[PDB]
Amino acid sequence: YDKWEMERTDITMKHKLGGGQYGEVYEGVWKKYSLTVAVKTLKEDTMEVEEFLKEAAVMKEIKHPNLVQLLGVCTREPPFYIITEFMTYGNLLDYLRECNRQEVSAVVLLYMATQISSAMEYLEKKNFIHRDLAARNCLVGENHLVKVADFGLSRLMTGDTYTAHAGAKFPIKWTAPESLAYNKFSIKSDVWAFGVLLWEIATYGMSPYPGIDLSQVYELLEKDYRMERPEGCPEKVYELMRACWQWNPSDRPSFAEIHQAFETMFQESSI
Ligand SMILES: CSc1cccc(Nc2ncc3cc(-c4c(Cl)cccc4Cl)c(=O)n(C)c3n2)c1
Repeated sequence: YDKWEMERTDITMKHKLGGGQYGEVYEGVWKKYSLTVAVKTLKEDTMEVEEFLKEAAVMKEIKHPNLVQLLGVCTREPPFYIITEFMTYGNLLDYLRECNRQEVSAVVLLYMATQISSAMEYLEKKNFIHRDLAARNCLVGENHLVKVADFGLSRLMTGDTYTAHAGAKFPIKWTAPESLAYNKFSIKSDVWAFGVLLWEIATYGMSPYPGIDLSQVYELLEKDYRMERPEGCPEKVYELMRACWQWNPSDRPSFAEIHQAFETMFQESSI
């Protein structure tokens, strides 16, 4: 018995989301509650069923106000379904790039970084690591509400470090040194990515290391190169941005600390 298992009939598929950049995800309707939802689907021919099922499973364990919420699943017979709440404003990257900056202001940017750090602190305590933390994987809802995508989560079964399947490709500009070097990800690797995410938020969606060819990024980081403080970015925040980019992962702060710092900046800023 699985309280989550539901009827594939209850849902009404509509169209694809994010132009496919997230896979087989569509906007749907849950007839019963006339609720608009998000539906991840698995195709006919795939060796994904194993992974697809684990994602769903993981999602039944996580519950945080800033992590996308699972509503139900259809995993008995194909096509498989993972049903989640619907985020009306898409991903945080597009949101920042199109938003009105008089509305989505400094306090708002601060507020969004707090929410994301809040979710990461939850994941950190829960012993999970996120394999793709970036603005493009943060969803936005009304009132600058931000939730981190639950897809791409791995649970640390033993160590505090997760090794990815040898020969896996990850976003260079968001990947911590140790990950690019040895395919090893810890929560500290997420801290690094979070620091990059901060940079995206502070630049209203600019591409990280703009103009710098990928083949050079790792070396530049070795030689101690880091992105400069974005125009308008308060020093306190850049200082935290820089701490997230310590070369040694153990020198990087914990999400508990980062969250704490933001909760404070956010609060004293709203005064
Ligand atoms: C600009 S319009 C636009 C464009 C893209 C996206 C959205 N909204 C949205 N809302 C909710 C989701 C939920 C998921 C999801 C699912 Cl279906 C299963 C497991 C984990 C996650 Cl995070 C998802 O992948 N995506 C892309 C979602 N997207 C709106």
